[PDB]
Amino acid sequence: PQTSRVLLIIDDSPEDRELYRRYLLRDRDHSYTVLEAGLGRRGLELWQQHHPDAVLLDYRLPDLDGLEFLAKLQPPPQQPYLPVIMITGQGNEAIAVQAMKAGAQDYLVKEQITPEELHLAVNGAIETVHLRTQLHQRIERERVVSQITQKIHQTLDLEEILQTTVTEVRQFLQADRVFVYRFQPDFSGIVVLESVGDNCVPVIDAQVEDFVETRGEDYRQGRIQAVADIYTAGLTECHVNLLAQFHIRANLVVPILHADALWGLLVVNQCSAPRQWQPLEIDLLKELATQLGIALQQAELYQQA
Amino acid sequence: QTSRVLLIIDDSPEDRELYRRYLLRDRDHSYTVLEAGLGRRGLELWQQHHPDAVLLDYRLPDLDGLEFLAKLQPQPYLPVIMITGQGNEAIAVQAMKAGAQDYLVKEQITPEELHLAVNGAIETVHLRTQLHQRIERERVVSQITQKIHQTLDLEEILQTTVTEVRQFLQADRVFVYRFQPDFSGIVVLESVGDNCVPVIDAQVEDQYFVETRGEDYRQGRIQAVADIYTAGLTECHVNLLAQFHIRANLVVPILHADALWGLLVVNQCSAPRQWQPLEIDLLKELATQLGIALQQAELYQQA
Ligand SMILES: *[C@H](C)[C@H]1/C(=C/c2[nH]c(/C=C3N=C(/C=C4/NC(=O)C(CC)=C4C)C(C)=C\3CCC(=O)O)c(CCC(=O)O)c2C)NC(=O)[C@@H]1C
Ligand SMILES: *[C@H](C)[C@H]1/C(=C/c2[nH]c(/C=C3N=C(/C=C4/NC(=O)C(CC)=C4C)C(C)=C\3CCC(=O)O)c(CCC(=O)O)c2C)NC(=O)[C@@H]1C
Ligand SMILES: [Mg+2]
Ligand SMILES: [Mg+2]
Ligand SMILES: [Mg+2]
Ligand SMILES: [Mg+2]
Repeated sequence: PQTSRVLLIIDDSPEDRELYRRYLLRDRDHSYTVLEAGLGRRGLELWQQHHPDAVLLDYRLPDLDGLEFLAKLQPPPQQPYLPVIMITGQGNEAIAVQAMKAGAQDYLVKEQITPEELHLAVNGAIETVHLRTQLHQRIERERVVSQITQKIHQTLDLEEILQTTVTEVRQFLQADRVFVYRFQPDFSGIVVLESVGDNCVPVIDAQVEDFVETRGEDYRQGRIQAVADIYTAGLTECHVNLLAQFHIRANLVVPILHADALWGLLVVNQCSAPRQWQPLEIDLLKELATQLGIALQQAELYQQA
Repeated sequence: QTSRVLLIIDDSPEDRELYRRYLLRDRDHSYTVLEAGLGRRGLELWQQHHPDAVLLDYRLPDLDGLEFLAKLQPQPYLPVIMITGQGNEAIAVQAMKAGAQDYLVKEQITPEELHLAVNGAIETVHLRTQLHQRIERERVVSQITQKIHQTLDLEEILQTTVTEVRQFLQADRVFVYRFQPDFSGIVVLESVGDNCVPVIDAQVEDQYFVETRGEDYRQGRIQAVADIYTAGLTECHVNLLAQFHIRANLVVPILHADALWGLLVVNQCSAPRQWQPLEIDLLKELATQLGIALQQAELYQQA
C-alpha cells in the first residue's frame, strides 16, 4: 500500500489514463502513485516538479508530439537517461522507433496493451535506466583514475596532480567541497588545496590550529571515515562544532599514505544536506589516495637524485 | 549492416519459418538463423554457436520454457526472448525472473514487435556484460596500483600483471618481452594455458628489432591482429607466429621514460579473436602503470 513507484502518464485520453492506472493495480510487486497530464506542457511541469520514476508518453498530444516532448525533457545529472515508454498508434511503430533513438526506453502499441505488457515495459524502463547509469558512472570513474595515472607516468608536478584530483573528484561526486589536508612535521595540519562550490564556506584561507599525534592510528592503518550526518555520528562536541563552523554536514575522509607514513587526508564534504557515501564513491577515493601516494614516492625519489 | 546469429527453438516448423521471414524484413541487420524443434537440441546449438539472441517457445515436447532456462549454464546474461501463448502471460513473467530478457505473445507477433524484442534483448545483455567487464577491469587496474604503491619489486608487479590480464581476457597466452640494449629481445615472463606452445625456455631468437629499434612501438603503436592469416602480414612473420600456434595477436608497448623498454603481448591460439576497445584500453593503462613501476625502480637504484 506504501507508494514504491511514481509514474507520470501523459495522454490526452482521460479514459486511457484510468485504464493504465487499473492495469498497474494488477502488479503484485509494486504500488504505483500515478501523476496524470493531458498536455505536453503540463506533463513537462510534472516531470520537472515531481521527478517520476517512469513516464508513459502518448506519441501524439494536442500541443506536442512525442518527439518534440522528448527533446524538452532534461534528465537529472544523477541519472542522465530518460525512463520513458512511448505509446504509439497501431501501424505507427516507425515513429516509436525514432522515439527510442531520441531516448525513450521502450514503446507500446496502444490497442495491444495488456496489464502484463504494461508492467513489463515499466519494469524494463526503470531497470534499464538504472543499468545505463551504472555503466555511465564506471566509465567516468575509470576516466578520472586513468588521467591521474597518465600524469604520474609523465612525471608531472605534484601540485598539478593534486589539483586535477580535487577538481575531477568533486565534479564526479557532485560534492560541495573536496580538499587535501597535509600534515607538517610538528603533527599540525594545513589545507593545501581546495575545490569548493557555492554551498560551503571556503576553508583555504581561513584555517587555525588543530589530533594526528593522538589518534591517527586508524588513518595510518589506511582506514576511512565515512560520516553521513555529523550530528548522528557520535563525534565530540568540539569536532561537531568545528565542522558545523564550516557548514560541513557530511564528511568523507581518506588517508594519503606515503610509504608507511601518514602524509595527509583527502577529504570530501557535503554542506547542504546529509549524504550517505556509497561503496563506488569510497572505492574511487581510496584508489585516488593510493595514486597520490605513488606520486609522492616518485617526487621524493626524484628529489634524492 | 551488422550480422547477427539467432537461434529459434520452436516445435512448429511453420512458426519457425514465419519468424525467419519476419527477421529477414529487418533492414538494419543481417541474420544467420539456426533452428531447433526440441529443447535438448536447442541447448546443444546454444552451446556450440553462442547466438546473439534466442527465440524460445514456452512449450516444447521435451521441456517447457522455464526448464530450458534452468538448464542454460553459461558471468553472462541470457539474450532469450520467450514466446508464450495468449492467456499464459503468468509463465512469461516467471521467465523474466529466471533470466529471459523479454517475451512475446505468439498470436500477437508482428515483424516490428519481433525486431524490437530482439534488439532490446541484445542491447540489454550488452549493457550488463559491459558493466560486468568494467567492474572486472577496475579490479585488475586497482590491484596493480596497490602493488606499485607497496613495492619496488619489478618482477612481482610484472608477474601479477601477466596473470591477471590473462585471466581477465581469457586468453591463451600473455607474456612480457624485454629489450636488451642492442634491441634484441627476451621473454621475461609468460602465462600460458594448454592451447599454445610455451615460448619461455623454448626460445626463438629474433633480430628484427635490432634493425628497426622498435621506433613505431616507441611512439606508442599498438598491434591488434584478429587473424594472423587474414591480416596481410609477411610470409615470414606469419610463419614465425604459426610456429607457436599463434592465431590472434595483441601487442602493446611498454615505455620507460621515453624509451621503448619492451612489449606486453597477448595471443589467442585456438581460434581468431577480435580484440575489443575495452580490452585494448585496459592493456594500455597497464602498460602505463608498468612504466611507472619501471621509473620508480630506476629512481630508487640511483640512491
Ligand atoms: C576539539 C577538542 C579539538 C579537535 C578535535 C578534533 N579534530 C578532529 C579531526 C579533524 N580536525 C580537523 C581540522 C580541520 N582544520 C581545518 O582547516 C578543517 C576544515 C577546513 C578541519 C576539519 C580535521 C581536518 C580533522 C580531520 C578529520 C575530520 O573529521 O574532518 C577530530 C576527529 C578525530 C577522529 O579521528 O575522530 C577531533 C576530535 N580539533 C580541535 O581544534 C580541537 C581543539
Ligand atoms: C621474418 C623475416 C622474421 C621475423 C620477422 C618479424 N618479427 C617481427 C616481430 C616480432 N618478432 C617477434 C619475435 C618473437 N620471439 C618470440 O619468442 C616470439 C613469440 C613467442 C616472438 C613473436 C616478436 C615478439 C615480434 C613483436 C611483434 C609481434 O608480432 O609479436 C616482425 C614485425 C612485426 C611488425 O608488426 O612489424 C617481423 C617482420 N622474425 C623472425 O624470426 C624472422 C626471421
Ligand atoms: Mg492520444
Ligand atoms: Mg515489449
Ligand atoms: Mg510449441
Ligand atoms: Mg527492454
